[PDB]
Amino acid sequence: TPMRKSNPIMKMINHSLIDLPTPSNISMWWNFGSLLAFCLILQIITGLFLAMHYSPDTSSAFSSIAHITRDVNHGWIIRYLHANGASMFFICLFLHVGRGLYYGSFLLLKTWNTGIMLLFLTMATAFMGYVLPWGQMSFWGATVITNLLSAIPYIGTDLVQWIWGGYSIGNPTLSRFFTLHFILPFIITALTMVHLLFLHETGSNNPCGISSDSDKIPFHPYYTIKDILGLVLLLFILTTLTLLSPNLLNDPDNYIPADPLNTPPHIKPEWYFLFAYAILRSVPNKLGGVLALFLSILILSIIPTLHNSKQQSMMFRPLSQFLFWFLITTLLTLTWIGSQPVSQPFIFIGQLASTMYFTTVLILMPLTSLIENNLLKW
Amino acid sequence: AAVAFTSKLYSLLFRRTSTFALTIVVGVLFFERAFDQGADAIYDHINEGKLWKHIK
Amino acid sequence: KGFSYLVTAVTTVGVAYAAKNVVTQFISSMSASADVLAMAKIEINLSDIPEGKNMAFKWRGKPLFVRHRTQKEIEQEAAVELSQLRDPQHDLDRVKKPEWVILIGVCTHLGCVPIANAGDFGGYYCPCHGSHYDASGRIRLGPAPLNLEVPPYEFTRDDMVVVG
Amino acid sequence: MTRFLGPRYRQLVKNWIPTAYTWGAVGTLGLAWAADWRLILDWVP
Amino acid sequence: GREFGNLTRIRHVISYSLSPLEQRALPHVLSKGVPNMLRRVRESFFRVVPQFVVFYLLYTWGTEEFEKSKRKNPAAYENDK
Amino acid sequence: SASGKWLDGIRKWYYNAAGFNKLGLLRDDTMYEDEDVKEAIRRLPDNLYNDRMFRIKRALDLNLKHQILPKEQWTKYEEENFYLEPYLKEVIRERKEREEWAKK
Ligand SMILES: CCCCCCCCCCCCCCCCCC(=O)OC[C@H](COP(=O)([O-])OCC(O)COP(=O)([O-])OC[C@@H](COC(=O)CCCCCCCCCCCCCCCCC)OC(=O)CCCCCCCCCCCCCCCCC)OC(=O)CCCCCCCCCCCCCCCCC
Ligand SMILES: CCCCCCCCCCCCCCCCCC(=O)OC[C@H](COP(=O)([O-])OCC[N+](C)(C)C)OC(=O)CCCCCCCCCCCCCCCCC
Ligand SMILES: CCCCCCCC/C=C/CCCCCCCC(=O)OC[C@H](COP(=O)(O)OCCN)OC(=O)CCCCCCC/C=C/CCCCCCCC
Ligand SMILES: CCCCCCCC/C=C/CCCCCCCC(=O)OC[C@H](COP(=O)(O)OCCN)OC(=O)CCCCCCC/C=C/CCCCCCCC
Ligand code: HEM
Ligand code: HEM
Ligand SMILES: O=C1C(=C2CCC(c3ccc(Cl)cc3)CC2)C(O)=C(O)c2ccccc21
Ligand SMILES: O=C1C(O)=C([C@H]2CC[C@H](c3ccc(Cl)cc3)CC2)C(=O)c2ccccc21
Ligand code: FES
Repeated sequence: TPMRKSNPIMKMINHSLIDLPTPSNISMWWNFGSLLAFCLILQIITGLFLAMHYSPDTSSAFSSIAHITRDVNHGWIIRYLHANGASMFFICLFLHVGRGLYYGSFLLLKTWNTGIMLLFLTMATAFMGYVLPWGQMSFWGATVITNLLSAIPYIGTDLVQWIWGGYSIGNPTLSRFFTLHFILPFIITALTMVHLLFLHETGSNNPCGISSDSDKIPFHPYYTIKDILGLVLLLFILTTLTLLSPNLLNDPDNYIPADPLNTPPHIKPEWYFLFAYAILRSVPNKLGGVLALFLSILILSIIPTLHNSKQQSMMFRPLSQFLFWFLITTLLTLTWIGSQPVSQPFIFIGQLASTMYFTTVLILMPLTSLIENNLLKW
Repeated sequence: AAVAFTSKLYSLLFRRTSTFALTIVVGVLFFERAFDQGADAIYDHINEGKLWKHIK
Repeated sequence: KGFSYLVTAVTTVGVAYAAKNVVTQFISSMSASADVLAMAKIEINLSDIPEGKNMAFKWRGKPLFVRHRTQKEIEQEAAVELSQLRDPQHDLDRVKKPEWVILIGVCTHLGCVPIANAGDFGGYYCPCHGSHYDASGRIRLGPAPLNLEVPPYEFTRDDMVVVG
Repeated sequence: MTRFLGPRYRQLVKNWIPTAYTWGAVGTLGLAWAADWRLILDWVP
Repeated sequence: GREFGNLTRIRHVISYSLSPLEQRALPHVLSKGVPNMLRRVRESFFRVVPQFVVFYLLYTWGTEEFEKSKRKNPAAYENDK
Repeated sequence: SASGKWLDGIRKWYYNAAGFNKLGLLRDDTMYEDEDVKEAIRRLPDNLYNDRMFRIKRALDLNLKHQILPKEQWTKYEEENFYLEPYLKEVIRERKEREEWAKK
């Protein structure tokens, strides 16, 4: 035998990414998982460096970041890279989800469920990093997200006070944010390995939705060079964002330190969250609002159950495709509404967008699938 | 023949796993309180006169 | 069989006791420490607060509003129909002197600080998710479930009030 | 599903009801004992 | 498990290939690739584009309306005094 | 009555919109292989099995090459063969019978 197959560690590597049988015909939409992994690695490295200069204390956090960006050699670009890498991470994440919704890869149940877990974990992590600078937006974001558990009817307020460690947001809460933000990424790493373990038991779905076991090619050299090309492209975009236009996504209100006595007139979270914010804004009831907020993501878990089609992929299903793109526009609409004041036109538009989101996932797609079946005479 | 204590104990309580578990939770509820009280009594008694509870 | 199973039972009971104690003390590590729990009172001098002015003071880590209401506000807050409220309450259930009102400046929805003299009702407006309050601190529009909270106080001088 | 409507399934569920409510008792009392839940524990002599 | 020795059962299929060093990497772009991209755009245009057009109309409308709402109404002062 | 011609009209429209005919594929080729479908595929005679396998490989190759067949070679709506339906119906009957035994 070759050494490639002489040994358990080596043979696992070989079954993973040398002699793995991959479909010949998968497209660019399948590159975004490797880019996700790359992004995780980038974040961990840049974070370990930042960590050695940051101060988890409310009387010096802000100024520690000032110190990083002004006195540490090239510290400014390390900061820039961390912040922009998070944004890239979520871009890839959203595109990665959407692929699977379009091409019917949710029928790999274990992979799909571990994906949902990973989405949740990544969001938690990103939010707990966003409050560390202790600027004016960070503070009130913390406040809202930790008051969320007050909606639990019997035990909520006590949960809030047990997470605060006191009567209010304060120094004891910031160290908790920092410990959790430190530890979560590694749990994410382990669960990613489990995710891929589950994947390699079946292999990759493909655009046509039919079995590809007659035309499998090896992962090396084809997809090795293909993914390397994808990585080169991602690095070009990331560099241009870091050096040529660093302030594109930046928010001025987080360059004012925290003031516990004043909330600013215009409130806006980080962009990858706006849509949830809009959903949360759309229900005139506290408990109902929070419930909707969490269901908006948890609803992905029952898509496999509502599947009626005989065919797996939307490639050959046009009515389906039309609905898919309408759903994507509803999400764009929620993102846009999240940016606007809480005033009447936007209130009404947001409520319609929310009802149409759930409607579409839960009702319209199942019924169009049945119509489609009937048109093909089965 | 001889209805003996451990046999009744097996047949009523321990034969079925759910009931075994229930027996265990019920026993711990009462053991905890009895055991605490005994220990606190002994402790208090070893060093009477030196604890601020009574000096108060 | 009975005897052998009795031994296991007893062992399990002891293990449960030990586990409960360990886990609970670990959990009580994360509750408020013995240097965070101070509770002081606060004294406010009222002759520095003009008519129509809302002042905010820091108290027990959170804002405390003191509002010096004008006559038309005292009049129009009384007109309100209590049947059209989600947390019904009359103004005189909420003040000790009509021209002063004292509140805890925290929004009952998710904790943001209402801005004063804003919204549809002349009271306060919360930017975070859009709840409106009236000059009695009553919730009038938006997702919040309750009225703004009133602390215990008392007047020690016609120009001094103590909140505790 | 629609498959699990029929005689055998009714009989089979009846077979397991008692074990079910016994495990329910176990879980309830354990939760209460673990969280020193006074709402239930104040009634224990 | 899944391994190139026993994936499936096939009979009577013939394949032919050249080596990479025998052939060109970008053989015919403007005579074949461009028209192909054009038809590939044609086949999907009406399944994707109109939804986004509708989004654009909604966005512009809502912006205009919000901005009108902030301008003072003359009848609010002229009507009664 | 006319309603037949009308329904068949919309059905032909939907078939051309789907476009698996552009790749040289039959409808029964495009099913997802659940348990019953795999058992129906097991039951096929050799000629049908081999024809299916080659057709599918050919579609995959075309998809790899972002290309389609010449229009002259597209599958036409009026002369298609539902070769797998009969076997699938039998498989499903058998499973239904077993279920119905299981509830007594
Ligand atoms: C100061 C800052 C400077 C920044 C500089 C940035 C420079 C970036 C350079 C990037 C170069 C990339 C080169 C990649 C080579 C890869 C080769 C390869 O294998 O590709 C395969 C890959 C496709 O993969 P695949 O295997 O075919 O699978 C895909 C599908 O499954 C296939 O499915 P299908 O076949 O069905 O699909 C067919 C059709 C489907 O067609 C449709 O769906 C229909 C579309 C119709 C559109 C009609 C026009 C628009 C709508 C009008 C409608 C009417 C409106 C009416 C309004 C009325 C109002 C009243 O889709 C296509 O053919 C798409 C082709 C074009 C892709 C474009 C990619 C854009 C990338 C943008 C990056 C932006 C970020 C840059 C960084 C910025 C930093 C600040 O891509 C290609 O084949 C195309 C390669 C060439 C792409 C060039 C892109 C250049 C972008 C330049 C942007 C510059 C401006 C930046 C602005 C920034 C603002 C902040
Ligand atoms: C979320 C927080 C709150 C959770 C509270 C939990 C409530 C429920 C607690 C139940 C405890 C007793 C369960 C016994 C189950 C025995 C099953 C079994 O197989 O037994 C036979 C087995 C094997 O026995 P055997 O093999 O000799 O014979 C058994 C054969 N039969 C059944 C026929 C007799 O015995 C064991 O080895 C069981 C060991 C169990 C060890 C449990 C330790 C205690 C852990 C829970 C308590 C601590 C909670 C701390 C909460 C703190 C909150 C702040
Ligand atoms: C002092 C300044 C620095 C000097 C640095 C000098 C080294 C420069 C870099 C050299 C890289 C290595 C090139 C040669 C590798 C040879 C590997 C080899 O012979 O093993 C191949 C063969 C392949 O396996 P099979 O497939 O089973 O083969 C069957 C064939 N039918 O064996 C293997 O499995 C691979 C074994 C790899 C061994 C690698 C050894 C590396 C040694 C590095 C030393 C570096 C020293 C640095 C010193 C710095 C100053 C203190
Ligand atoms: C910094 C700000 C970032 C803002 C947010 C960025 C992410 C959102 C971006 C939205 C726009 C994405 C446009 C992508 C290009 C679309 C091109 C297109 O329409 O091509 C159609 C073409 C048709 O091909 P086939 O049907 O396979 O057949 C061809 C072979 N004969 O390709 C497709 O349809 C492939 C579609 C794959 C999925 C695309 C998903 C895009 C959006 C995903 C993210 C959306 C938000 C999250 C959704 C899920 C939420 C639970
Ligand atoms: C840190 C987050 C994640 C990482 C690092 C990750 C990584 C990967 C990688 C490397 C692949 C290989 C195939 C590919 O790239 O398409 C993959 C496939 C897949 N991922 Fe994840 N993923 C993440 C999150 C998610 C999420 C959020 C979902 C779904 C909600 C998901 C569902 C899937 C599915 C279904 C596949 C296989 C689909 C197919 O092969 O057709 N993953 N993932
Ligand atoms: C999925 C992985 C990660 C994500 C998504 C993430 C996200 C973020 C975000 C969004 C910020 C705030 C950016 C800003 O304020 O401009 C941040 C800050 C920070 N993160 Fe990360 N992070 C990750 C991994 C890590 C790791 C592993 C560490 C290890 C210590 C770390 C340490 C820090 C530190 C110290 C800060 C504060 C410094 C600063 O604000 O510039 N991060 N993180
Ligand atoms: O990119 C991968 C992939 C993997 C390649 C190696 C990556 C990776 C990431 C980080 C390190 Cl340090 C090493 C390898 C992880 C993703 C993997 O397992 C698949 O199964 C797959 C299938 C289709 C298309 C792409 C892929
Ligand atoms: O009012 C808010 C608010 O409502 C949120 C929200 C946004 C959505 C978040 C969210 C929670 C859970 C999930 Cl799964 C996704 C997003 C929770 C915090 C903020 O992020 C925020 C930031 C800064 C100032 C004010 C605010
Ligand atoms: S925090 Fe005030 S409306 Fe939500």
